[PDB]
Amino acid sequence: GGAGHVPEYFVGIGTPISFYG
Amino acid sequence: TRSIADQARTIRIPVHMIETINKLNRISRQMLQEMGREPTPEELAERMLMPEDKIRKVLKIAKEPISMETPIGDDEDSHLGDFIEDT
Amino acid sequence: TGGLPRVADLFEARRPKEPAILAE
Amino acid sequence: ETPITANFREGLNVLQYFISTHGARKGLADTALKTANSGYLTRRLVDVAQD
Amino acid sequence: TKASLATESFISAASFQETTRVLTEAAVAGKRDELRGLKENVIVGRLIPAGTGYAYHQDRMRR
Amino acid sequence: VPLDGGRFATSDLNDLYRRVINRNNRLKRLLDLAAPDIIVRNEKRMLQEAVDALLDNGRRGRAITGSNKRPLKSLADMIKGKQGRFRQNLLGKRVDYSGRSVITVGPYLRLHQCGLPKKMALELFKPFIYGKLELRGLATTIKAAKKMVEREEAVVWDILDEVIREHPVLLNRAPTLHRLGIQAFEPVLIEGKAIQLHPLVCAAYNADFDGDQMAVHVPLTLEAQLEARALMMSTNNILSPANGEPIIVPSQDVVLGLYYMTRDCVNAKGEGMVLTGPKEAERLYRSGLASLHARVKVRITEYEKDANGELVAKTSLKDTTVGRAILWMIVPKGLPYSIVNQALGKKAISKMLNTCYRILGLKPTVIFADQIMYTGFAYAARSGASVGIDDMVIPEKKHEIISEAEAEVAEIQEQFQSGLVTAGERYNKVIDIWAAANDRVSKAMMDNLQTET
Amino acid sequence: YSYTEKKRIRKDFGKRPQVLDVPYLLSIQLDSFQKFIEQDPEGQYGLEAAFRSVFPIQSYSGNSELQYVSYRLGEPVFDVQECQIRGVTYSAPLRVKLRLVIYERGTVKDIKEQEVYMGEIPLMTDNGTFVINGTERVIVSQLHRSPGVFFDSDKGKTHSSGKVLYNARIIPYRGSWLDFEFDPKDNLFVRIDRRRKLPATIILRALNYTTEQILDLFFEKVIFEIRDNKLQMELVPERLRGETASFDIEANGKVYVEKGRRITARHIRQLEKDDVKLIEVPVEYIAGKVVAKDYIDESTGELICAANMELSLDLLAKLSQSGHKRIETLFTNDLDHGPYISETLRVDPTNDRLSALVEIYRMMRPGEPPTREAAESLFENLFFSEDRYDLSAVGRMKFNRSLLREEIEGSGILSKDDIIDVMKKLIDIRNGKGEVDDIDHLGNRRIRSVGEMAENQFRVGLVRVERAVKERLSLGDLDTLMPQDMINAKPISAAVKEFFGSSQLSQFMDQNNPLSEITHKRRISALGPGGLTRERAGFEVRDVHPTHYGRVCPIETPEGPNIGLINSLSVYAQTNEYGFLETPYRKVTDGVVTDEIHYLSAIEEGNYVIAQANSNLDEEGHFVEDLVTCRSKGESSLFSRDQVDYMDVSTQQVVSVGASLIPFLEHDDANRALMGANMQRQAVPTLRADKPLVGTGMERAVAVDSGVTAVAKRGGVVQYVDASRIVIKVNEDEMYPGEAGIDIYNLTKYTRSNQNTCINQMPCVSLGEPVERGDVLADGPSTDLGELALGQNMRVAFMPWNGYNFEDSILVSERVVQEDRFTTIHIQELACVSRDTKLGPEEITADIPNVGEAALSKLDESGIVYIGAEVTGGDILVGKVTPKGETQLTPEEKLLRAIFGEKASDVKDSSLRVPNGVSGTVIDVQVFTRDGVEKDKRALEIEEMQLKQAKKDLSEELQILEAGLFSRIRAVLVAGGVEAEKLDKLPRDRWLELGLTDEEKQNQLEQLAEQYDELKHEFEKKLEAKRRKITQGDDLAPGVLKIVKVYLAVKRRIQPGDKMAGRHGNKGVISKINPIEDMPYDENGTPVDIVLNPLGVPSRMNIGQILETHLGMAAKGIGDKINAMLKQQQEVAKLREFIQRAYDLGADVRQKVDLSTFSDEEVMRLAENLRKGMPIATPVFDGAKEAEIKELLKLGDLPTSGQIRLYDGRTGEQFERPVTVGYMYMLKLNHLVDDKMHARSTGSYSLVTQQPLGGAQFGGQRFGEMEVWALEAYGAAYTLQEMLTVKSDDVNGRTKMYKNIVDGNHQMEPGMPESFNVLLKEIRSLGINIELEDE
Ligand SMILES: [Mg+2]
Repeated sequence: GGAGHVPEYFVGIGTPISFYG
Repeated sequence: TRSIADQARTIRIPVHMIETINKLNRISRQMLQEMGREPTPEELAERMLMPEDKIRKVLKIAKEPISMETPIGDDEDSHLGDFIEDT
Repeated sequence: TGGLPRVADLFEARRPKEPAILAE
Repeated sequence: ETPITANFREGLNVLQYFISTHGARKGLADTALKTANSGYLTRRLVDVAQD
Repeated sequence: TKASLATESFISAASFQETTRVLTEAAVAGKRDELRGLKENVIVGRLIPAGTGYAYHQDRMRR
Repeated sequence: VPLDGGRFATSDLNDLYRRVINRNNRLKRLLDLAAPDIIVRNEKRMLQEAVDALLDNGRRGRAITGSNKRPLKSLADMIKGKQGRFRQNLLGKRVDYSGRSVITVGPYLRLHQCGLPKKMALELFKPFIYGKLELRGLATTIKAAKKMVEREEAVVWDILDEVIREHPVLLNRAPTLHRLGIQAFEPVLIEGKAIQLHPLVCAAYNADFDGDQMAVHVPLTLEAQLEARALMMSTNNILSPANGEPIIVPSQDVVLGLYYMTRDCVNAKGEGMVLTGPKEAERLYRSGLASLHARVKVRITEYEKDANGELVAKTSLKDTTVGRAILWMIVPKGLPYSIVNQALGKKAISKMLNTCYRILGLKPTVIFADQIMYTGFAYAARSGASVGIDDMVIPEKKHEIISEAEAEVAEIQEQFQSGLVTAGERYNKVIDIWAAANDRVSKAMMDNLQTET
Repeated sequence: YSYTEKKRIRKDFGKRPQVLDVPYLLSIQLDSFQKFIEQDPEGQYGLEAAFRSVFPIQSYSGNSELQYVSYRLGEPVFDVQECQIRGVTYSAPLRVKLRLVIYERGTVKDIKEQEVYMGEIPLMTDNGTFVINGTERVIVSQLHRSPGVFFDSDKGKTHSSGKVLYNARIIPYRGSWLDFEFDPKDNLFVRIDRRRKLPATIILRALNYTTEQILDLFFEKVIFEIRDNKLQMELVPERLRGETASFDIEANGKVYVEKGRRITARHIRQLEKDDVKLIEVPVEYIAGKVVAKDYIDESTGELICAANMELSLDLLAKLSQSGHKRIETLFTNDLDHGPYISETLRVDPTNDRLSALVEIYRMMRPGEPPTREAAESLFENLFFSEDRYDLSAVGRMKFNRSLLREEIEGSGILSKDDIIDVMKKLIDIRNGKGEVDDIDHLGNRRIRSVGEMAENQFRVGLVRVERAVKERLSLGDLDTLMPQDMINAKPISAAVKEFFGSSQLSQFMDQNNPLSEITHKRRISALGPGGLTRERAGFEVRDVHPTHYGRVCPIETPEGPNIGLINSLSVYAQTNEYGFLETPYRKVTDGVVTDEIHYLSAIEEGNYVIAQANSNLDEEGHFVEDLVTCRSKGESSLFSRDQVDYMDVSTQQVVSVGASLIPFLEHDDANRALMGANMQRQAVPTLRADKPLVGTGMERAVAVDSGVTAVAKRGGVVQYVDASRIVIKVNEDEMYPGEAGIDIYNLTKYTRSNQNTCINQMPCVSLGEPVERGDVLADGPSTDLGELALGQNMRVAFMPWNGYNFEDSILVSERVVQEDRFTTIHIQELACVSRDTKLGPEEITADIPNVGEAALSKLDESGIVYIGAEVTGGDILVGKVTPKGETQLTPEEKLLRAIFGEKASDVKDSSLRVPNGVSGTVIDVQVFTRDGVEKDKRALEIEEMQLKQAKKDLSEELQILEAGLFSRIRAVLVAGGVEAEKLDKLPRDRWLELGLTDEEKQNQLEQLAEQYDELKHEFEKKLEAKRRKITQGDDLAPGVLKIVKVYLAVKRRIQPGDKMAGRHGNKGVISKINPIEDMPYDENGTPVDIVLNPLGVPSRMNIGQILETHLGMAAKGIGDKINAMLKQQQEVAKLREFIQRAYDLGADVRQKVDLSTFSDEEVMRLAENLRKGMPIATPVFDGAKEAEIKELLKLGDLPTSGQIRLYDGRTGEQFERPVTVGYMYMLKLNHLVDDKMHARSTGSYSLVTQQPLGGAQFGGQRFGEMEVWALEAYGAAYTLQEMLTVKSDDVNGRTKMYKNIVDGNHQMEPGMPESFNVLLKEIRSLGINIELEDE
């Protein structure tokens, strides 16, 4: 999601990418 | 054998000292299983010909100097020489 | 296919694996 | 071929958690090693232009 | 990583990239080093020619 | 040098130089003994090998150590590498007058200071403590001063107060990336063993409170103290160097507090009434008569530097809420009320401080940020915000979307089973319809939750 | 219904019934080391296996032979406790019977046999641990590439062609590898190891195979003959599958195929009805084929054509005129049956067997002359010698299985058939048939353990000694030397000690929590010997493979440089017979889930389809759904009701022990769940183990199976309950007929652990209580009544509180630090060492210079602090002085000493004093003294005290034993009567005189007398042994006179800076210790313990902490209702009804117990232990749903939202916006702020380079290059200069700056740093002249 400390593996393609806490 | 006794030591020791050390090692091998655990710190001295307190002297010496760059336990590459302070 | 090293390869002036050509 | 149909408000079953574990491992490894690679890049960047 | 080697004062080049060949090259060239810039001043342990020291250094480089 | 237990410690250099000397002397002896050419050639090759192993071990057979399986550290091995005397000593070095500890919050601090434990500051400032004690005559000599601090007599704490007042300290976190990874603060003596770091600087440090430890250093010389106060000071560094955006932006709790403060519901206590100003708003709220958020009109005095640089002031009746009126008391003189009439998202809570710095300067912007953090923490506490199991929405449409999706998957399984749609095309189509269903469920739950009220 | 669970029962939610009980947790360690050290009368692994592998050892054909008979492990020299006290290795001597046999130039063979001692081998404790040097150590199991065959692709990257090469790899357990690999030209290449490449066929020639037999082996053949003219073909009707016709057919007057029209699948079946066995071919079709066998002329013997040759009409005319009827040709088809080996032969530079052997030898040992004997010997030794190569049982099994064989066991050496079949398989892969393997498939990943690695290291020792033994057997005489002469203990003991003492897999027990012990003993690692490194890999192996299911925990691995390499073992995982990983499954026979369990390896599980753990079956095990979620082939999807082969046993078998303890794990993200499971091992044991208010049900197994607790050997009644020991009287049913006695458990008291924490056992039973077998008799640290209590459950409110909980920081009330419930006890072991300096021996006497007598008031007459005396930093624990002389003092000091007449003592102070910043009480002092060299006085006092204490201990043992035995004698004498009372009158010593008439129990009286006197003399030899151990001069290092060990007991409370964490990955550091008055409270006035940050919940995405909070709130409400019932004491009835109502539910459970059949006295104790709160069990996936949580909240008086109103303790006004309060189980990790806090102004300095690191850690946090850049970005130059010149490296500058600082003048005369000077000297040591130029 947000507040980048671990990445978000799960998303629709094209989103920048989280970078989630 | 003479060259190994002479120049194979960081601390050169007289050759007869090295031969006496080897004789002590032979005695310890001889009486290893004989006395059960390892023979008592006195009887192997009487096995020898010396005044028999020479055993602890010769055992105190023959400590080979440990490398200063030996990595300290559980970590690389923190080295032993880095922990020797200055007195 | 690479997120962050997309900058390192660029900075190192490393050419692409299969480069294009430009007339003189 | 079968997206997760659960949320953390509900209770996930074995398959969904086992499949999410893949992405969790991938991303955590990316962080752990990319940080060192980024420090390496910072060092190269300071050395080229610091004077 | 290649333009970093194209630095006159070799001490920085040896602080960074592989020290052996750097020293050998600069030594066969008889390369002399007036230690301009920062990193080599950091090596030798005197004032930085950038910050406050610049003034001081501007007094010396002109001298 | 001798080590404990009678054993000795030495660099392997000694072994290499030993081999060089031994083989050179043996070569001299073989020369004096008129040895055949095979033996003397073998000895020349061996001496070359030994010298090369001494200079740089690695381009040859990599001579083994004595009773140790690892290779021996040569001279080039001493120089080069990430652990040679270049990377590990000359560029970076261990430093005296330094310490480190776990860090805590300390919200009561103003921006230009940090909480410092007593024992750490005592062990750190030892020489200045001795000097001040013997200067004030409280100690006969330096030995007596060391005895006094080792006894930890009650008089030396005031001397530490004296030596700490105008003496800044430097704080640093382990992953130092930009220059704001190190910042200067003013010491504040604290009971305990943890360092108290101002929260607004955490964003500059990337420092969580999840066990992260930080280190402190003491500027000794006068030049170092002045460089710390004028350059590395926390107040002097607010704008990032990479971009003009501020680095002191409120992070999480204060942003929440200000968001809950400045906001309007459709109805609350005393909606639509009128008040003389923000002080009346505080009197109303703190007495429980009026709610924090309520659509109100209040007379407010805003200020504008105008027409020559001379400050003018105008009052008016503004449409706002009670929270924004109360918050207006903190806003420095020059800013317009329009900045506090919105909902105050984080993105805008940053632009507020940005405009404050661009208009009024650094001196006010610092105290503005301090008061912002104070009121944000205070009202985020007062709000009683929380999170429960029922705070999460679950649309009932969710299962209907799931059901339509799985009916579609059984349809496509019908069609693919009877060899009509190809394999890859059918797989891509399943992927597309599942992504569409995910978007549908997301939009359904978002419309259910966003304007649920 | 055990007599424990009557004290406390844990509410277990959910439906899924447990089909299989949890296995012994420490299975792998104990089982593996039991298999290593064992007498197995065959080649199965163990000492016998390696012995048979290396033996018999024979001389260099002198046929003086040395064969192995049998071995034995003597009794250990020191037991575990005394090996720990003294510091020696807990090992057993190895006595092996060898036989030296000789023959002479008849049968004249003469044999001589003797047993020889070859070193001592370590021994594993009952808990799966070893004692190498006075320290418990654990050897982590290893995971490596399984031996056998493995087919890989290496597609993509290679050659930028889009054409992928196919390679195979034979990986032996020991010996040289064997790689086969194609190239873009489809030429098969071979390589013994990563050495030079060579054509493949060159090996087949080495196996005595000419071109003829190679072509015969690899290629199907077609017959070609010119039958009186006009060349024809015997091709089979199937050889046309997918071919292009180039000719016309005229068979049987019909025309099947024609030029231009190729052959489809139609002509295939067309050639059946016509029964075509012959078809003519023109001269343009054979002109592009091959010829298998050689063909010479029938008159002159001239080579018309050789083997593997092309074809042309010009050669057809040559063969036909010479009388050549039959011709052999080779199947082809670039498409399906590729002509790879033909081209490979065309790239072969050799011709015959030895020509290939020459090239092979010159490849292996290049640059030197090859030889026939040398080449033959090297080739036979590479893969066909029993000595230098072994494809052992695991590798042989995988080799045969991956090659579609039948026999799963075979010789460990390679055969010609093996290599030929591997090449056939690889060519089949290149032909589009069969699929390649992957390194990460667990069938190709093999688990080692302590036993197998010990076997390999012992094998290394054996092969090491074997060379020298053969060397002595070269020049040996006939009868003077015997086994012991050749064999020596140094090689074997050296190998085993090199494995145990120094290895990546031999670690210290991660001993600061029992769960840590259990999950460390159950641990894997691909690192270390024979393993990849963090620098070598990489991601493919780190990632979780689909075959990780049920065998390795997918969510328990350390986060750092080595991720995915240190996976933990699953709950139900086992060591396969061949050392693989197998998981349990339930056989779905037809449509029924039988209680029968089957253990499946990763490969076995592969082709089957396995059902799901969570699956709805009812009344029989029949699937209630027509289709259920399953997983068949590396993927998962929905399957019909009756296509399933197996089902998951339990819902937990995927996770390990650490993950299984996380409640509501279905509600936590894998990353934060991983971090919670990782930190749960870092939990330091609390002083008061409370319990998990929210649990799972696995804590009991972890607490029991761990050696921390004390489990009753045999059930009965407790005779004696002391804090020191527990004596249980055994029931007669469990007791053997002889030596009746009782079970005495000596509880381990306060002693040092590995993480400097404390370990102490406490009795959990009362005096005279019924105990069961397999029941907990004492609680170790962090265990409550047999349940694992890693931390404490406490009240938590999720609300931001004045920023004091900013990021993850924790805000704790003063009530917690007052209740001392999170206090910890640390045991620090300090040592003082009197050595033999060159100037003389060091003394321990209390005589000390430069100190006040009041400061030494705590030292005894000999110089050691009294036991129990509290000490602070600087207090002298052990007085010690070092001989010194020639102070060589300067004039001013001489004048001072002359004026004041003060003797300057020659001795330097080195006495062991308490470190800075720590304080505690001394609990134990012990002393180790060299042989007979004279005692300290306190040394005699300690030895005599140990003597009398040991005699008292042994006396108590013997007295309880005699009491039990004479009670049984009295009982047996009552059998047959005489006499009831008057027997009691005679002295008990005069009881064995008494005999009875004819009896079967007279023999029993004899047994009791025998055991009696056996113990009577065994105690005596035990007392003599213990007295000898106390009285002997302890053994110490060279040149050290004596050692004194003091044990301080520091008691640390929680304070600002300590790290804490829940069980879900919720980090946190304490921010402030707040008074109880300032804490938020609810309407009832009960304050809250902890104030968490709600913001830490959504970002980190661990909602399981909120469910744990709500459910703990609910359980505490139940417990509060129960305590209210206790105070307003009603009766057994109301309390029992309330407990039963709580225990059923609204929702269904698999607990379903009981109707409160337990007695009134039993139910009251249950309610008494439940008044603290109701411990709940949340299964990992069978856990409580939200409906059940709200329903349980309804039983207490607590809202559905779990949210109540809170009031600020400062202003008293209410908090708007209802908050989330509850009871969360949290742990205090051992990152203590009085362990991380360090400070230094001026300390010691390193000698090689003048840098401050010395010793406790000192020196600043090394000012790295990044911090130098941070200073350079600022305009701060003098800061950096004084940083790296005055404060750090200038030996002159530091002191010349200290003097100016104390003088009140802040300046600096910097000079040059010492590291730069050392570097100048190091450069000038080379042939490099570095100088310093102009002024
Ligand atoms: Mg952090």
